[PDB]
Amino acid sequence: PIATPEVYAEMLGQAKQNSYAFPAINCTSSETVNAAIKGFADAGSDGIIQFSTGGAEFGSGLGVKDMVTGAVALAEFTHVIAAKYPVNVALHTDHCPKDKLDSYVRPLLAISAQRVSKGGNPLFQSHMWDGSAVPIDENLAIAQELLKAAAAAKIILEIEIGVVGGYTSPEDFEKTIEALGAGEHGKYLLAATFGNVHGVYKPGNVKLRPDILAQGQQVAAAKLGLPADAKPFDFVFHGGSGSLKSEIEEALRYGVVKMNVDTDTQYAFTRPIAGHMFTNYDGVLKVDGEVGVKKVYDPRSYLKKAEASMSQRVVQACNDLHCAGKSLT
Amino acid sequence: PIATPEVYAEMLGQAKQNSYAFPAINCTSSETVNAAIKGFADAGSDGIIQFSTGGAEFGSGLGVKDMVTGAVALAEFTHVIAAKYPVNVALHTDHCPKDKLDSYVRPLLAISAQRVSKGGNPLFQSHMWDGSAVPIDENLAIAQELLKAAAAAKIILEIEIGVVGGYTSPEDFEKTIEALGAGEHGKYLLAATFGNVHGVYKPGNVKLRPDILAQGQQVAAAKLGLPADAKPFDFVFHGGSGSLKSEIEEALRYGVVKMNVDTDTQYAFTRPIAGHMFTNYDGVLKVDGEVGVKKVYDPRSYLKKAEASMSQRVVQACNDLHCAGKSLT
Ligand SMILES: O=C(COP(=O)(O)O)N(O)CCCCOP(=O)(O)O
Ligand SMILES: O=C(COP(=O)(O)O)N(O)CCCCOP(=O)(O)O
Ligand code: NA
Ligand code: NA
Ligand code: NA
Ligand code: NA
Ligand SMILES: [Zn+2]
Ligand SMILES: [Zn+2]
Repeated sequence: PIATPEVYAEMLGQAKQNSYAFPAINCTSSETVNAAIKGFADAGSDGIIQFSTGGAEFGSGLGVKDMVTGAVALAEFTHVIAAKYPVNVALHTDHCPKDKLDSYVRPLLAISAQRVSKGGNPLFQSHMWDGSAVPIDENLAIAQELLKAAAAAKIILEIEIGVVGGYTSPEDFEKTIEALGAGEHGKYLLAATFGNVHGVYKPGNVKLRPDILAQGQQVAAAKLGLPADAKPFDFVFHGGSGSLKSEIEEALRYGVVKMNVDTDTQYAFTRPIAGHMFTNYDGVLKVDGEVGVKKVYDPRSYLKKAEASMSQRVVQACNDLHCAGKSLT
Repeated sequence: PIATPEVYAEMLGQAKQNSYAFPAINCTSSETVNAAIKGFADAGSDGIIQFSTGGAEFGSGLGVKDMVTGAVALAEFTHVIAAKYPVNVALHTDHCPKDKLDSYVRPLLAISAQRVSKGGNPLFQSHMWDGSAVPIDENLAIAQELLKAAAAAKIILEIEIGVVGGYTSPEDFEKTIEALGAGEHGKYLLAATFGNVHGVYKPGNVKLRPDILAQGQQVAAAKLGLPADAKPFDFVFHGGSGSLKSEIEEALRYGVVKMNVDTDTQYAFTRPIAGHMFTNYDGVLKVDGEVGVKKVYDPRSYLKKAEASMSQRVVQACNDLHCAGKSLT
């Protein structure tokens, strides 16, 4: 089923306590949502589906190109499908910068607040506010207003300090903790940047420093007069694709509960489609006067292959993040 | 918007009065539903989107493989999307033989009946019962029970007499009127077999006798005491793809209000994907130790081309059926 806010909070709480994390898989369509959930279910794991602004716009179709519509349509699809699986699936929206808040996060928050006031659950269980392109103080100020709105909709806010490419400071950690607290003001996830980069590159290109995360927890713990080993932040690891298994295990140790994967699942989806087209070249194309072969230009023939391949990569992520076999069900 | 039962009846009513017909486009996913509606909108036309048993199963994902779930999920997606377009889009389910009635049409009828009993609209505006593989008497006995159930849910039932390849008799037309009436017991669409075949083949292979439909109308009019130019039947034309201009135009004069298109839109969807993979072979594949090119293995890059190409084929079908520019809006 779709994770209720209570289940989602327990998912993240148990992951934090036990040092594992959930893959958050970017999805653009019915096929990729199906692939991601089957992946979670196959791994016996709960999981996160997320829609970027570009992904939501894509999902709304070329005739609409409206993020809210695409997000809502894909969410409504997902609510029906997820009901048929025993694992818990949370819906999340991915980076929303300042100039998109009004056209994406804020109206989605409103939709959920309306559902909640009627005694139901929010459509999405978390939304990301990405303010990494403005100064930390502006970012946190916007975060504080968004947190009030999110809390009323029973939604968890994710925020970003520092930049993801295509290294957060100790003082930034303190400001954040001073502004947002440890979650009394409502639960939030923190994407702090330790060298992470969107996309997949020749390995060794991207230099991760998970120790930045360790230091952030210590500084926050000290500010809050908590245990030295306390972990006041729930971290998010952006740019998960192409990461080393040892990088991942270290980040898990420091309180990463969510790791975003997009590029590697994109490659997994597309790879068997390219393969289908090449091996079936003379059935997918009408060649030498022939009319082609319906069985192979039927989109389901190759999209089922893409789906299965993407699921298998999701199962791999569940094992990399140690959430495999951990579904709260 | 999604067509309400009343505007669907009006769409079909005006199509019949004016000798035009709607494309009924088979869709399996968010991308194809988006392509189909964008096509209708581009043509200034209302339209029908349909889910086969296979399409619905695909839509539910490999981890579910359940027809009702698939149909319902795609339908909920489509309800959100269609609301953003001025044109009317009716949702239909295709081809359900006897052994699948209990797992597809009947359960879906109940879902819609529940929505209607609470004062809402049905989730689908029509469902097809395909009894072409049973004797006509058994066909019509099952149809009578379904039609009562369909009408109660404000849903149009489509039935098939005779057979779609992969030519209806005079008395079958009379039996059909005998069993189901002319719409007083609930509206239904009639797929009568005049030589239709599913799929696209070499020209001259499929030989249609559209005059069978003229004879069906004239014969039913006589048995009903109506004027000779009455058209008691609303006909559906199966095997639309790769059909000739002059047969379609002839069929439109005889009361065809719905033409199914599947194979041609599948080819249109796939063709640019194939092209993308070939021209981009060394970006969609990780070749010679390179990591590929994310901008071309991102599924959106080729799926947007697929969707646009499908929408253009849908626009063509609207032009061929003369419903282009006719949207009730
Ligand atoms: O951190 C990640 C994923 O990183 P990865 O792609 O390295 O796995 N994400 O936040 C996903 C990136 C989304 C980018 O937006 P578009 O839809 O316009 O491409
Ligand atoms: O009449 C038509 C279309 O005819 P066409 O394919 O010649 O355009 N249709 O009824 C659509 C074809 C049904 C598809 O069956 P599955 O997906 O369950 O395998
Ligand atoms: Na995110
Ligand atoms: Na967001
Ligand atoms: Na990455
Ligand atoms: Na055909
Ligand atoms: Zn990111
Ligand atoms: Zn058909």
